[PDB]
Amino acid sequence: GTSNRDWWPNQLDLSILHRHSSLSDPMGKDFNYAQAFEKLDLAAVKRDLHALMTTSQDWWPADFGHYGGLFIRMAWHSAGTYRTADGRGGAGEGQQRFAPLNSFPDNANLDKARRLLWPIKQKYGRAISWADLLILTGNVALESMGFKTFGFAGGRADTWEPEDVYWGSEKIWLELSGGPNSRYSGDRQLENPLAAVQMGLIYVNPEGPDGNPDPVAAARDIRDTFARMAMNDEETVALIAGGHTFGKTHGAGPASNVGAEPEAAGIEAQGLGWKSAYRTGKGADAITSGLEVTWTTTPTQWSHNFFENLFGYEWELTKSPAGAHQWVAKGADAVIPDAFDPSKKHRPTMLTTDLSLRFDPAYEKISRRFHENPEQFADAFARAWFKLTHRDMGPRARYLGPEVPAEVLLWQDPIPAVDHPLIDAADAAELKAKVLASGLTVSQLVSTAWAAASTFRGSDKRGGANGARIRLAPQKDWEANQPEQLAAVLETLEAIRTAFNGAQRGGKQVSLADLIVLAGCAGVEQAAKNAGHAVTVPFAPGRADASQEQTDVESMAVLEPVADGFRNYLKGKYRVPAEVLLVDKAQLLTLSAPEMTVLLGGLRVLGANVGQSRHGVFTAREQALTNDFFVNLLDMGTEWKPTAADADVFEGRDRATGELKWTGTRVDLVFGSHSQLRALAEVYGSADAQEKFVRDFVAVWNKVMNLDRFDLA
Amino acid sequence: GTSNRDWWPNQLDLSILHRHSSLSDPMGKDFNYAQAFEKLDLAAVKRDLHALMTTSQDWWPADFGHYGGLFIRMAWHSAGTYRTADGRGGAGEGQQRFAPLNSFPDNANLDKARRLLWPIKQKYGRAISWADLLILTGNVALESMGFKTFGFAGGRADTWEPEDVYWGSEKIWLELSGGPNSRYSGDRQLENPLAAVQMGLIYVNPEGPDGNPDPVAAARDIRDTFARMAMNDEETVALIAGGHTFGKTHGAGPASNVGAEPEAAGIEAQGLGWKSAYRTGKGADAITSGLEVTWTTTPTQWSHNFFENLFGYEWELTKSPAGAHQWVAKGADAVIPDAFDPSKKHRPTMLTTDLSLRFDPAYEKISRRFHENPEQFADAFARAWFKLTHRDMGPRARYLGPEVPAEVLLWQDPIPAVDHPLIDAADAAELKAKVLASGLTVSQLVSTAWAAASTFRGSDKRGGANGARIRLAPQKDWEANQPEQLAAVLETLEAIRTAFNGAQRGGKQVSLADLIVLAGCAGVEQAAKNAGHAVTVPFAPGRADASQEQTDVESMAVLEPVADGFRNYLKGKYRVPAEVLLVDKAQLLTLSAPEMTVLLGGLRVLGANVGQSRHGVFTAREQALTNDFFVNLLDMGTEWKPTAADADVFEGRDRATGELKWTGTRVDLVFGSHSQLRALAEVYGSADAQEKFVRDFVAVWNKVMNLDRFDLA
Ligand code: HEM
Ligand code: HEM
Ligand SMILES: [Cl-]
Ligand SMILES: [Cl-]
Ligand code: NA
Ligand code: NA
Repeated sequence: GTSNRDWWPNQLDLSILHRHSSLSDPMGKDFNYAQAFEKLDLAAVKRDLHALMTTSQDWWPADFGHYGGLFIRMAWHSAGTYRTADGRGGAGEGQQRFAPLNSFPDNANLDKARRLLWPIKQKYGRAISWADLLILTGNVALESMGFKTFGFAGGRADTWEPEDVYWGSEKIWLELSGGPNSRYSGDRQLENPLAAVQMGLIYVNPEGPDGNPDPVAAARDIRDTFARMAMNDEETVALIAGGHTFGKTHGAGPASNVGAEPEAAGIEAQGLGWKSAYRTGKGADAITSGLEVTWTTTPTQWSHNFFENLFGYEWELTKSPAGAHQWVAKGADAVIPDAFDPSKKHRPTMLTTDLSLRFDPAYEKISRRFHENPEQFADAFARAWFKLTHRDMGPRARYLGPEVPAEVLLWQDPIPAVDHPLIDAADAAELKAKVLASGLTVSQLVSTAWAAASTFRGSDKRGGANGARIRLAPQKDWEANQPEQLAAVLETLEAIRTAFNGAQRGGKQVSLADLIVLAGCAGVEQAAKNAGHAVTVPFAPGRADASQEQTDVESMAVLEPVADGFRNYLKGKYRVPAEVLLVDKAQLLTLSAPEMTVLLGGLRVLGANVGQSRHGVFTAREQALTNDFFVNLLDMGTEWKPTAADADVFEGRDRATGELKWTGTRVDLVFGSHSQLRALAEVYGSADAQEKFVRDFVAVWNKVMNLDRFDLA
Repeated sequence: GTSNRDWWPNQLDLSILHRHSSLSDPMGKDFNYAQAFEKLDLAAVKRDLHALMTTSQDWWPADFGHYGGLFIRMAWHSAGTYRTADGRGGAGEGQQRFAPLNSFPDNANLDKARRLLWPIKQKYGRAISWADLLILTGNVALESMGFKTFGFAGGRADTWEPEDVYWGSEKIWLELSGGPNSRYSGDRQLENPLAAVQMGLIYVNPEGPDGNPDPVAAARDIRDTFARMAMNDEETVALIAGGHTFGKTHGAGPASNVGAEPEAAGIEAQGLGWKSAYRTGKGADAITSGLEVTWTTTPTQWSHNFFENLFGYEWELTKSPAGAHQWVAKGADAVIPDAFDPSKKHRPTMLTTDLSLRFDPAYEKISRRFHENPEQFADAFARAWFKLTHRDMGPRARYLGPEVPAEVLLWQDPIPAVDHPLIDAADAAELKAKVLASGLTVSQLVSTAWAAASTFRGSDKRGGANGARIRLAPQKDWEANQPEQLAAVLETLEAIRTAFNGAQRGGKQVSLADLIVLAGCAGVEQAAKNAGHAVTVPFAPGRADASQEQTDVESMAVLEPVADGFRNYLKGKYRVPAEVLLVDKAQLLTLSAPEMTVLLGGLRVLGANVGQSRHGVFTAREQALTNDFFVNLLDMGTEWKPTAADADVFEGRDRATGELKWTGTRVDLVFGSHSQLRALAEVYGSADAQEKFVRDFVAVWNKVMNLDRFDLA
């Protein structure tokens, strides 16, 4: 069946904005997962998980009689797809159970892990999501094997279809670099937003870069991919060495024995994959990665044996039974237990990427300190495990249950608690009047609030206007934010704030985070008034102001908009066309297509463009809230052509006289070109639509202002 | 970006069930198009359309000063995609304005026609849909040119995204038959459900079959495609000769001058396509099809000149200026006006497919009758034009506005008016109890109601339980409907009906159509009670009983289910896997994936399978409404293998003992295989889900019972 994608493989895809509809969700429209989880008997679920660790099933027998290592790897892979560049991937949506991640080669035999958890899932039902279950099982695995975790939060609601993530352009699983769709260029530079080295891997290749078994060069890949997953050197060494304290790899025979991944398997496989023709196909004969390495002398117990082995032996290159590159300890005795036969022992072995922890000079120093101070190792691994498994959960207000750690961590982008009465409706009216009397213009107020609120992304629930981080480094210096203009607005608003707060009694005060938002609302109200409409814009107080010391400047950098079609902004020239970047931004903002459309058309006429660009400003009454963008965009009286100087800027001329009427970018004109977007533009550009336009605009403005308001959930 | 469809091009596609979400719709949740249309000033719209017909725009000048022919072609193409096999295509959703139809080669330059209508669309806004406007425009064209139409109904609500239709498997536009993805086999047999001869055409190739200019052979393609669009010989001749009374074709120069179709064009083209480098690119220089034929001596006026020319000349094969095969009148004078130069005239010309109407012996008889009796022609054309443009609109109850024809036509599948009081809630209770006391079983009651209601398809809004056509030919003899079993049920129900109606006063009576549905309701309630659960299944009376004489048996044939996964039924062996046919059925029933899942699981355990097959009956308490299908399907204690006899039937055996527990088809086991459907099955298979399962099952049962109830809209 030939599809629209087949005919026009480069037209824009809007289906990403309409995922996760109430249509595909089996739960009712009023289901609230937080409320269900809060009633779960978490202690009961943990008991069951503890029992499961040593209840071996014959269809995938437990190594050493204990599933703990398999489960830790399942949890680490669940979390391990996370990229800081867009916040996509991670454990927070349980996406390991859907395509493509359920069939990524690095996720081989994790299908067995998840199927082992079905009886507990079934027993507790909607009160524990798959997403939370995958992480909780990893924690219980650690605890059962003697490692005290730092804590656990529930609240990851399940999702019901695949997320649309760009995992790369390669058309071959595991393709090495330099191909027609290479994710590398230059001096081993990984393309943004990717955080893994090959299609179908979590982070790096365990044999070494493109399969070359050089621990030093592997270390560079480890550092880069881990930093693109929000982890620094200390955290990276702690996580790899901590994880490889447990369990083993699987490579008992040639890989050619392993059959189709789950999404390719026959219907009789009932959702499992990688069926192996090698001997019994499981247990002692398992093939997962193709490597055959067991790290410690007690693989089912927390120990300090990883760094004792790493440093206590010299290492020789060898091959696994499947032909993969790995390392064996020179002159060692057979001290490592076999997973199934008590009469067999094995020499210590390591992966290339484990040896990175010793032969990279920066890692070596941390590794040595961990070897000499095992309590430092344990603490670091516990903290890092918590961060790994919660990094995509968003503000601490979303954390549920009795095991949430009290300690506030910097990577959580913490917001102080509010400890004073909030402003009421009369106070809001008084503050809006002050803002409008100060001389701040509609353009300035809308631009500033937009800048503050639109850093939110629903992928990891970072960003938004709570915190007033727009006043701090680095947001106050971002080019998209117009630093000089922004400074002048913030000085004015800070003076309003100070004057209001200083006149109060009874502890009442307004945050700058709330005032920025409130001021934007006043601009929208004033713009409606300019167009002859009496409109009230909803506002919810309660934001607090974070400090600079609570704002990690390096972690904030990934939130910088380098493309923001809602302000007609593009920081540089990119290979991806700007309308694709607009839809990507709309997805991160949680906007539907109708919402994106109404929002952009209104922001254009309110003066929200960076630099006051006239691109897309299709009105003679700027700063008035009208549907003029749509009416003028769709006027067949205007003909459009790309300019000679710049093919991504277009001129709109009167068709009869040739006179220049407007200019526009690709983001502006896509609304008059794409057949679905133009159908939406036509509704808002119709003669019966002015009031609809206004009311839909206020709704989506308010939505954006509230995106991070999990304190009101 | 590599997608799941790239990796697993044969996995099942569920996204067709989640189109049309509230996410993609710009109108509010409460928007009701019928209420908007009912207050449209339809007379004022028509006056504006009438003025438009002779108001030429210089960016697409009007032929002969009149856009009427262009607009008739536009309307005919909007309607002309309809296929009776699945009811897909047609004018009823305005899909001409979306991909791919907006860019079908046969739709070339209808982008200009739609653009001409934007000022009118814009003026009347949400009170006239694009879908309705396209048809209305063709009617006003006809009327302005002196043709009396049969009438017009509004009510086609706009849609906001492309429908997923299988248009064929060819990967090249207009590919000739016989290629690697040929839609023909055997002796020129077109594959179901297609109704056109080449990818990107409406019906046939105007040059002749695969370009061979033989009118006799062309006639065969015309008859077959038009029959597959629900038109017979009389209607086919009336429509082709009627349409070609007006306007002209466009082929002024070589086709290589014409550029990209709209979906491929640059963003500056603002939704238009086919831009032509030939001279002025428009008007006198237009190229659309590549043919250059003008049929009559008055192309802007209704006449009987088409048949006067067809029969009053002999015809010679020639070529257009673009090199296409066409025909010219031997020895003729230049009597046809030129479209732009009043000093030029032309000889009469014809397409190959026009000459079919004289050289096919069956068409020739009708064409001669039309020639000698042009009043017969006019009436046939007007009726056929109404049918063409309304054939996918559904029951007459959906027809809106002041020009609906009063005449009831057989093709409407008409439902008699109800002229008596309806049963009330207490009557419904009395009838349910009588049904249950008669000895009819849950299985019989469920199966019969299912059979009656599930003929509905949302593609053309035909079928459903209204009418009680299950008791008539041909439904009563369809194999899926289990004719002998069905006859026994209907006799019992008819006795109940007769007794209840004979005891009433005041004219109150119950239809058999209502009673069939009510009796199914009683079966579902009794199945719930069998499982220990008291529920009331909603029921809405007001169906009426149609007669045999009001039922076209040949038109009803396309509604026969040859595949119905909800009854585990496949009439024969098909190339398309059965799970794909289940999702197709679910789409036609308007079901989401969750709805499909719950419904199937419940039908399995109620005894709804055809023939009482045990396939998928994963319960030891058949006729009790439980979630046993899901609990048993998902139990990892059971291992599944295809049988030796039949690779599409699977045995579920105890994993430890080998004992046979169940048998299943592909339709049953896809719910334990596909990663999205398994996620759904897991919710209903959970230990907390019994209440949920029952409530969702009752809800989707009731939805199916009401699919054709546009009297309650
Ligand atoms: C450079 C990063 C890493 C690389 C290249 C890597 C590589 C791998 C490979 C190849 C296996 C074998 C899979 C198989 O054949 O069964 C594996 C196993 C495992 N990894 Fe890692 N790993 C990395 C980081 C992590 C991290 C951060 C953790 C957890 C904190 C982790 C925990 C585990 C555990 C517990 C196992 C054993 C699984 C079993 O017992 O079944 N590893 N690792
Ligand atoms: C065998 C069936 C048919 C064939 C192969 C066919 C073919 C065509 C072609 C090739 C053109 C010229 C396109 C262009 O170059 O502009 C066209 C024009 C047109 N056809 Fe048909 N047609 C068929 C049936 C119909 C039917 C059923 C109607 C309406 C009742 C219709 C009404 C029109 C009109 C009015 C035009 C003139 C358009 C203009 O003036 O711009 N045709 N036909
Ligand atoms: Cl994701
Ligand atoms: Cl359709
Ligand atoms: Na994420
Ligand atoms: Na249809």
